[PDB]
This record gives sequence, structure tokens and C-alpha cells, in this order.
Amino acid sequence: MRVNITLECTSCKERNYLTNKNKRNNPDRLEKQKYCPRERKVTLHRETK
Amino acid sequence: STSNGRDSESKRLGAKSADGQTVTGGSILYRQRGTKIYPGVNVGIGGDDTLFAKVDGVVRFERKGRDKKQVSVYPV
Amino acid sequence: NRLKEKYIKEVTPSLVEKFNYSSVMQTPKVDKIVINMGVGDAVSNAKNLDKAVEELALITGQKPLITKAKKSIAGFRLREGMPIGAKVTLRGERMYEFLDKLVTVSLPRVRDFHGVSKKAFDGRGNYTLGIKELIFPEVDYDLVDKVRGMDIVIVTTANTDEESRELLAQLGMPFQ
Amino acid sequence: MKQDIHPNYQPVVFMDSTTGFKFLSGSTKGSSETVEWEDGNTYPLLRVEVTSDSHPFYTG
Amino acid sequence: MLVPKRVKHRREFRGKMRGEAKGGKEVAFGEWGLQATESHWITNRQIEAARIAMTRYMKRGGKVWIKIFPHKSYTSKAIGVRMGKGKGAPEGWVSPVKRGKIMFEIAGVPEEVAREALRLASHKLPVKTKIVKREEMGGES
Amino acid sequence: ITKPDKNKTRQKRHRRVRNKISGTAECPRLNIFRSNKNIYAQVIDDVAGVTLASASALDKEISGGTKTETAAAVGKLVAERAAEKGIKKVVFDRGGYLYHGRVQALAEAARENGLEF
RNA sequence: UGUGGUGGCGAUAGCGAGAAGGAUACACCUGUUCCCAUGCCGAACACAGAAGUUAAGCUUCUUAGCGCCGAUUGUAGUGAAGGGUUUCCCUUUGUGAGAGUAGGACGUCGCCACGC
RNA sequence: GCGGUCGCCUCCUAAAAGGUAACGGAGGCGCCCAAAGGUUCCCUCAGAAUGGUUGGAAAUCAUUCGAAGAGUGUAAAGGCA
RNA sequence: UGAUGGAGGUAGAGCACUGUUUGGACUAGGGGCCCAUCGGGUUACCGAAUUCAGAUAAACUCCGAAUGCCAUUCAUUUAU
Ligand SMILES: [Zn+2]
Repeated sequence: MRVNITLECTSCKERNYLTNKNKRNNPDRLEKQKYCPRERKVTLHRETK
Repeated sequence: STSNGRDSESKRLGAKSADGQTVTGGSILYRQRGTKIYPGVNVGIGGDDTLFAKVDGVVRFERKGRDKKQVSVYPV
Repeated sequence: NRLKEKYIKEVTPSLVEKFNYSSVMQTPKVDKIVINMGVGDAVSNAKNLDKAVEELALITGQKPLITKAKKSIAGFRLREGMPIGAKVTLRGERMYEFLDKLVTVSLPRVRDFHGVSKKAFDGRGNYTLGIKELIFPEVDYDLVDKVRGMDIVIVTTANTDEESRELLAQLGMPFQ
Repeated sequence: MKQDIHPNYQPVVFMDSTTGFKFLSGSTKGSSETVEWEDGNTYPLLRVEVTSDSHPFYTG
Repeated sequence: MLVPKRVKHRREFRGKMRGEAKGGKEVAFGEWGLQATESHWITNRQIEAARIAMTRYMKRGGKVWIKIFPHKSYTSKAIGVRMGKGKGAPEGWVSPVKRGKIMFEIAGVPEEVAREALRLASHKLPVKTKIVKREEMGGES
Repeated sequence: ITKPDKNKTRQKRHRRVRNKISGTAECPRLNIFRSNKNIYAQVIDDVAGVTLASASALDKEISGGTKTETAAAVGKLVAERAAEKGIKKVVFDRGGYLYHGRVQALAEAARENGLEF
């Protein structure tokens, strides 16, 4: 149903953020233009595999 | 064998500041759940519908015509 | 068209004489035609809505809407969001030409000539006429294979029965 | 008129077995018969000659 | 055991009440009425007894007004059950009457049958009474 | 058929815009008023309620047809009468209107002639 | 003084019903090529216009039918002080509501513009 | 002892600030939504009367009256035109 | 203690809303029984739309008290 999920900076590769999804509505891996703390720059974040 | 007797807890609403106090920055004035009193001059609404005191001063209560009331602060 | 010039020349001043309007601005007029096709059977078959929209687009110049449901009743077997009917609004010059077609073509294609049914009275200039059937020149036997009809809702700016009757009467509408 | 969402219709003249009143519009087409400048320069092929003149509400 | 005047609940239980005092509430419909002078509950069955002792002196009908109706409910435990658990089962339908709600009203009949009827009515209710007309009435249309 | 007269909805949208911020003590309003023929503008404080500078459409000096043509002229004249009194940070009233002409011309002509937005 | 725009003050500003007006102004009103728009539709929204009219809106005036604001009374209730039965009632001293009204009420004050 | 109950959230009991017990009286919870979030524009409901082809008291329509009699993801208060 | 300011839904009223309910008038048409086998619908509840008078409430509100409660560069007295 709904699983805890962690995001991933696609450049410096740190598990930055955490959120929740409903994986029968959304079976894919999300893509949001979140913020990166280590780089101070907007970075497209994706689901950790 | 009764199927009752279970409770909430008292979450302690009600005004926590009179008229004519000397009020510092940011302190709570009247804690609501549901908009019973709208804010006015220099007073904002929190997430849980409380009320602040931005500018240091004096709390006074007023009307809004007939229905509802206001809180505002006037400094020196 | 025919009817606008009938207003500007002959329809208006006799109606002015019958009631003695102190200004010409109190000439009552014709605004709208609302056309509706409630189906009900299209809940069983989504292919029922495949043809009524085609028929109304042929008769009018507009694709009608696909109307919502407004309720949720199982005694009439309806959820919300159910596509049931189809509205056509009509303004401007297609109003007058469609009424011209109604005068010249539709009414002489009625079985059992008895007259236009009067009793749509409603007091306030709102005459509606149910239409049951092939009463139109842009229709084939080999195209239309259902027993669908039409709807007319003409709404005026009149205020009595009588002024509405004379607006419809000097323009046509052969009642009983 | 919003574009690309409307059917075709033109000033299609009427013709009739009683005098052929040449006035109005329509949508259907066919053979070029009355491209006539005083009226609609298009097909007059609204030609079901049911008159609305032979029927005894207009006739008597 | 049949209740003459049941209700439609909204609630199985109510608190046991607390009655002090009222006044006014004069004769309105009829011409001859009681006045309770005290304060008690009055149950269902007493109103049946009042109906019958009213009517069995009335002849060919007449006029009978009932101006008091049960609303509230009682409960009671069993016999031999200790103190402890939840309330008893709801039984009966009772409504209190303070100092002076007029019990019933009569009209259309002369006084003597009326006073007999009200004496018969008053001896089947646990409250002391009187007898009242439209005595001092400035409002009579 | 009732036809709701159009100032009613304009005033409804005013009241649903004005209730955020007027704030007109040193950063006063602008004001924008249609008609079928003209355009008006006022610059008001609170709670004196006093217009400090104003200019009609075609009651003082005209340019052309009652158009965006006039709107650029009014947006000239308001700011030209305004910055003589020393006003810098004015706030727009949208009225109850949208932006497909006759108002944005006033906006742009208010921008160039000395009023900050 | 009129007319329009724009502000506070608790509808005492309202509702309903009745009358008059088009100087300027507002609005209806004629259209849609243009910027735009319609989950279809120049009805709206937006853009162009000066043929017609106070008919509606708008503005002025009349009405206490409706809604609103309503003094002084009394009465219910109650702090303190008491007294008999303690289910409840009564007495001194202080404070008093709601219903019922006589009465008020068909606005008051601010700025700008254009005529007058 | 047999039964019932053990944490959290609403309402009454609760004596008009806050607080207040009983195997007193009543209902829920151990989630859901990638938009059912943020912004910016636009909009106003339930019903009732009267006519209208299949149409039935009650589908889709049209007019008028209507301060809310609606809705608000979920239980109840308090809010919100 | 006195003066001043507001927080509020208790006592009592408690009709406007939501619940429970008593008698009258009115029909709109349900009127099963009709006259019936072509218009009058006869009786009854007249229930809902209403519309009169009349009650009532811990979880009803159009309203609403004394008292306590929170404060004041306030006044007097007193000792925390
Ligand atoms: Zn990074």
C-alpha cells in the first residue's frame, strides 16, 4: 500500500529527503526539483532504488 | 459491564491575557480551536488558530459590527 | 433575415399600439433556445451517446455539451459524473433561421395536423414544445435508426401570457 | 465561434413546388443550381417540396 | 401495562430532574380546569385514570382537553442486584408538573357535571387541586 | 430574464481584492474605472479618504478615440501630476477587471513616468 | 445645487409598496475584422461604436405594511445575612434579566471631478 | 472469582477563566491524498412552485422565490457563503 | 476593599434552529370505501406545503443574570 521512501541527490549522492507515496497509484520513481544542502543548488531528486 | 467511560484530555483553551497588559513580542493572547475571534492590528493567526502579539504594547478588544470581535495591540 | 426585418417594420409597432409603451425600449424580444436530449439508456450503453451528438450537430451548428449527473441515486441507477444529456444554446442569427426552418419545414412534417399545442403557458413568456421524432430535412432513414426526439425552450423578455402569444404569433407558431 | 469544433453549414436556398421561396440558409449540398446573386450563391437543395402551403393551417 | 402516551426517543436515558416553581399558564381552550398546587412526577397511567373518570360522567361526549403529556423516562434495576454497573432498563414515561400547570380543561357543559368530573379527576392524581374558569379575562376576542 | 447590472460584480471583486492590503499611508492606491465611454483615476490614502492626484479620461485633454490611446494618455497625466507631490511606491487596484487592454496601458504608462511597481 | 467616482460609522443605513428624470455623466443599446473568449454559445469575459431610449438599472421624493433599534417599570433568578421542614418554602439587606411595550427610525459624516 | 476494561480524540455530566471523579451518558482511532498540496484567476448552494418526447413523486431542462435549510476525505463540537 | 476594562454561554426566560408534542382553519390531493361501468369525487387523517393559538428539554438556542475570575506605573489600609 503505502511505504516510507527516501530521496536521492542525483549528483552528490546523499539520502537527503523523506516522504510517503501510495505505490499502487504511483508505481514509478518520483522526480521533484528539491533542494540540496551540500551543494546549495536546486537538484532533481529521485527515489532511492 | 459498561461500554462507556473513555475520555479526551483538557487542552486548556481560553484567553491568557487581559486588557491593558504590557505585552512583549510574540506572546499568545487567545487560544482558539475554530475562528471565534478575528485578529486585528499587529496580530496573526497560527496554525492551530491562536493569536500573537507582534509589536510590544497593550491588548484591547473591539467589535466587527455585530457578529464577531477583534484583538489588537497599540504600542507606546 | 426575414424575422429581424419583420421586427423592424411590422412586428413591433402593432404590439406598441396594443399596449401603448411610452418608450420603444419596452418592446419584448426573443433571446434563447435550449435544446435537450435526456437519454437514460446511455447508462446501459455508451454507444447511445455516439449518435445523439451527431444528430444535434447536424440540426444545429454546434456540438452540444455532455451533461453531468448532479445526484447519486440507485433507484434511478445513477452515480455522480454520469453522462446523460446534451444542451444546445442558440444566439444571434441562427435563432431566427432555425425558427424560419421550424415555420417552413418542421410543422408541415407532423402526422395528424391539429395545431401547435398551446398549453406551455407558465405566465412569464416561456413556451416549451416536446418533439417526438424525421421532422427535419437534414435527416435520413438510413442514418437515424432510433426514436429520439428534440426539445425547444424559447425564453422571452415578456411578462404576460398575451404578449408572449403575440410575439410567437406574429412570427408564426400556428396554435390550435 | 471557437475554431475546429463546428459542423459545416452555408446559405442554402429553399425551393418548393409552390413558387420556390428563395430566402434562407442550411447545411446540405449537391449540384450547383442557384448560385444567384440576389440570394444565397450556393445550393438550393433544400428541395423536399412539402410546402407549408398545401396544409390547411396555412391553406384553409 | 400498556402506555397510553409513548414518545419517539432520541435517547434511552435522561438525568433525574430537579423541579422548583412555575406560575401563570391560565385557562386557554376550555371553560373549567384544575390547577396543580404542588410538585411531583405524574406517570402515564394516572392520565388514563383521569380520562376515564372525566368521561364516565360526561354524556354524549362533551369537550375534553388534555394539556399535560409525558416526555421523560425512568429506569430501575432488578431485585437483588448490587450497586455497581450501568443504569437500569428504561421503564415508564413520566413528566413533572410544578405549581400550577392546568391539568385538563372542560367546556360545553354546565358547572355541576363539570365539578363532579373534576372531583373524580382530582381523586386519582397525587396532587392537590382547585377549580378555575376563564375567571378574570381581558383577552376574550 | 433578470440581467445583473455589471457594477455589482465589479464591487464584489473590489471587496474581495481590497481586503488584503490597501496600506495607503505613504504608498497610496491607484484606481481604475471603466465606463462605456471614459476612464478615471484616483490616488487615495486611508483613512482620510482624500485623492491626492487625479486625471480623467476626456474631461481635461484628449488624444483620440476612447481607447487604449486614451489609456496611455491618462497613465501619462496621472504620474505627471503625481511625482510633483513626491510619490514613489503606488499600489494598483485591479478594479474587478482583467488584463486584455485599457488597463495595462495605464499600468505601463504608470511604470515609465516615475512610479515604482 | 446636481451627477459620477471613492471612504469609515452596529440595518436607526435594510425590505416591500408608490411617483418623477436624461444638462453633463452612468447604463441599456449596434457590432466583432482587430487583443481576447466560450469545457457549445460575442449572454459574460475582451475589443471597436454613436443609431435609439428613460423602459429597467441608477438618482431624488413618499409610505411605519415587513425586518431593525428600542427608556422606565414590575416579575422570575441571585451574592451576603437569617428561620422553620430539610423533598422544599419563607424573611431582611444589595443587585436584577428574558417576554410586553410606550417611543425612535425610510440615514450621518469625508475627499475629488465635471457642470450649475 | 466469572464477565468487562488498560494508549489517543470529540460532546455532556462540569456549578458560564482554567482544572475536576464514578464498572456515570454518548461516538470514533493505530489511516488516507502526488493532488484531496502552493500560487493566480473565475464561480455560488439544498430545496419549493410552474410547463417539458419517450419520463416514472423524483435523470436531463427553463423561469422565479430562497441566508444556508448545502457542502467541507474521514466521529463530534467549534468554524467557514 | 473601591473605581475602570474585557474574557463567558451557567440561574431564570428557554418560541428563532434542531428534537418531542395538544386542539382549530385551509386544499393540493393522497380519499382505501365513492355516486361509479359521463361529470359530480360523499366520509375520514384532513399527513406533508402551510396557517392559528398552547407546551416543553443534561449532549436545543433568537437572548441572557447576580458571583467569582484576568488586569491597571490607579486610590486607601495592612503585612507579606
Ligand atoms: Zn548534491
